[PDB]
Amino acid sequence: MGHHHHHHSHMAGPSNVPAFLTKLWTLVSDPDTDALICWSPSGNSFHVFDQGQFAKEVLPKYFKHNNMASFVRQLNMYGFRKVVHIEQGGLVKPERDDTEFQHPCFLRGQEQLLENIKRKVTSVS
Repeated sequence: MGHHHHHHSHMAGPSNVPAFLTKLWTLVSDPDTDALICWSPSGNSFHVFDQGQFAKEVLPKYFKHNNMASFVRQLNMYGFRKVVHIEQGGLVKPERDDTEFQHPCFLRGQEQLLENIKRKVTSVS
């Protein structure tokens, strides 16, 4: 049953999700890495904790880099918005960043909407 056909221009159907979002969605869902990246109650977004530690172990584990700015940059091309729920300043609030990336085509039980989340056709779609 050939759903995978050659030359997918701007198509979506047989897992046209880029490798980044494929790792990412499962990363948020993963119980080991849940400590440093966990989904919001709705499942439409995800939070990232300890930017330095996450970038140190989690990023070279799922992705092929340790730099966090690279991870965030991909998401800006995917249309995700950064929302920080920790008011970072002279407060007694926890010693971590709350880094929530939100997207309407990113749901916790919708892998087929990750290939509706596109970066560009001039590279991997």
